[PDB]
Amino acid sequence: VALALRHAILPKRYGSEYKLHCEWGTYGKPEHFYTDNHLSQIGAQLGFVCHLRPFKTLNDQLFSTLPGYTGARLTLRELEQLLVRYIVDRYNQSIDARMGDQTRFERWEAGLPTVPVPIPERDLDICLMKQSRRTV
Amino acid sequence: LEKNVIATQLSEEAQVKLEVIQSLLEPCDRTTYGQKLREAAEKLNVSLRTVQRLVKNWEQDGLVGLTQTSRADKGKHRIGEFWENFITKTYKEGNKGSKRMTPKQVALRVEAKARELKDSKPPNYKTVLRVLAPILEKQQKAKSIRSPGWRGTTLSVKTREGKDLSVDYSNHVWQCDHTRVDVLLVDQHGEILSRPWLTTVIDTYSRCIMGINLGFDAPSSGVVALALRHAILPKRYGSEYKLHCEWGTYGKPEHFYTDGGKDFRSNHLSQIGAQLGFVCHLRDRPSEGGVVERPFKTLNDQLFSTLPGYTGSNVQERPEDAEKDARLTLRELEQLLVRYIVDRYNQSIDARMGDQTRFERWEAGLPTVPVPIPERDLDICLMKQSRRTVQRGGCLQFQNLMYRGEYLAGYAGETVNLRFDPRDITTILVYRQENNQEVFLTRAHAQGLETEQLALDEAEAASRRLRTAGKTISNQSLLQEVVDRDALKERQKLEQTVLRSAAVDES
DNA sequence: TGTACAGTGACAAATTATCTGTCGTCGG
DNA sequence: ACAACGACATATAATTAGTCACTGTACATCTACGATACGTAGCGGCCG
DNA sequence: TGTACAGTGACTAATTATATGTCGTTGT
Ligand SMILES: [Mg+2]
Repeated sequence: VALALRHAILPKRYGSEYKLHCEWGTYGKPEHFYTDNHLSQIGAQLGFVCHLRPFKTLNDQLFSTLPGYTGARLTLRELEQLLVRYIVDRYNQSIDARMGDQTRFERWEAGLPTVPVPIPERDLDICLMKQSRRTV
Repeated sequence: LEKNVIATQLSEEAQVKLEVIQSLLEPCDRTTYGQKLREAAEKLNVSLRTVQRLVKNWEQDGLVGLTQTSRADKGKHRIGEFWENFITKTYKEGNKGSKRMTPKQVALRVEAKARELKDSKPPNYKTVLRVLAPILEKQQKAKSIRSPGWRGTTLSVKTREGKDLSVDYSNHVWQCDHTRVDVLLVDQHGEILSRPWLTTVIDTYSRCIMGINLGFDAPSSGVVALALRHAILPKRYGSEYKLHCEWGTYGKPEHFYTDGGKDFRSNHLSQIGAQLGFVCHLRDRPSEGGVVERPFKTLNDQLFSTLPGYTGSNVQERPEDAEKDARLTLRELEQLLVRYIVDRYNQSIDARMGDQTRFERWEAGLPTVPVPIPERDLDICLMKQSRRTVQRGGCLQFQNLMYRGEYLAGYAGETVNLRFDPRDITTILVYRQENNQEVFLTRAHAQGLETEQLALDEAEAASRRLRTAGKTISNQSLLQEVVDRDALKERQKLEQTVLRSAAVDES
């Protein structure tokens, strides 16, 4: 969960290999974060409140169409590339009935009271995985 | 540079402060936020000003601002600088050279100076240990430092010349040095001899063991010449070795890399190297040549520590039964050690790689299959006498022995290059310089000894005895001073007899 | 980039004595 | 009138120096010395 | 019952940077 949060917060900066057309332009600290002491520390470290639906479309629009779909081979990295391409150029470019004019991304942008300032990368190190002992 | 800090093991008090801060993350209104502070002053038993300080420490540091920071004096000593420098330098001077002064002894030097200065509070011994503690840990750390290793197929061997040899393929750089084995051996009667010497020749590219010599004999340019021919030539072992794979390893190095022992930095190895066309190179430190040295720890660990008569890696680890529990002769130890090298060691995984055996990597790593050299052409191993001169009557005199040759009377007064075998000096190959090249001349023979064989150390021991006996110099006279000492024992002769019995089994 | 084998932390799987439910049996 | 920051004073555990009882490990014949090489000097025999 | 010194946990006293009140001052 902390790794998913780190990604969300930081700028994305994806490689040419994903062959994306659109930019994944979000970044930023929320006011609240809802989840399934560690996450509450992270909330207190970063300054937001921890509390304790794309899946239908990922199945229909991506995963049920892929090699090896569990009712051919596919590596984890390839699946990531497929998932990112789907997210950046299709799913976030879609318009819901409740938005009408604006896409999922555009309404996101459109609704901000202000452009947040990116959190320097180091302040998110608390999210990363850790090995506790190594010898130099 | 970047400067980040992260808190860990937060909870023990701090979880109470964390729950207070979680209750205070938003300035909701000037009316309500003050009430939230005055409520948090029930969970922490402290005033509004303590909670306002906690919120400021949190906003300026993040999670470490909840944790109590360590005092500014932590790691400083209250005794004053004079005593802190006196204690540090006293220790250091007292562990200079061979001196090994203990902290207790430093404390005695502290009480001695304090008495001279009329001080009343010379630091206590417990504080001397504390003041010297940091400079002891450093010493222990500086001994313990690990080094990584060559990783993948690329390897550059450093020489004493500061040049690095790029090791590109099998037989590009062989390496050699010697060591004692850690087992006491016995003669064929079951009496103690001595711990053999083991020599190994390794190829750097494959780390396969390309040849050995095992014996009671001393490191010598002779033992190196024998290790070289065993490495170079195609190898044959009988069924009494019970081998289940073949040591199919042979051919000639382009370079040979060694420690600075007098076996290697020698005219004899220079002449072998010039005739075989390989270049002699010097190891810059023991720690550069681990490809030679490390075969030796593996053998202690995989082979020799599991054999009777084992002596340990040093005198403080010597099994007290080693001198009573010896059982193997040199012929048994070779029959075990050769098997170990052919069936186990050359068949194990090359550790840098993880997916090849040492032999598989050698065989696949040849740039081409080399042609086996004729066993006669290994006469390049013969030692050279550079500048002896032919006497009138077609004669050469050499280590007291006098030699006669089939065309040699044609060249009285001339200078000749003599090639000889230290195992058999009865015969001399004579070469001469013509057109600034060596040309072969003749097989000179020790006159009256054509039916007889003398090794150089026998002619030498006979000459020493003959000099001190006051008798005359002649071919027989030297043979007479051999045949008594032969017929009539001394450990070196007893060792030589068991070593000979192994060489007989090689024929 | 010295080096490579044996001993040692870190993690996962199969087995068993031990802790929990549920019911039946006996005593107050 | 409410909230935040500094001046000044006051109480406090962290750090260091010191003391004390229990324990680990050396004292118990032992590495200067052996085995190679080169580099230089010498002894009498042979010749002029 | 080998034998006696240096290093080590366990506890205590002196010193100090630090946490807590209390009030004065300023911004909102
Ligand atoms: Mg050596």
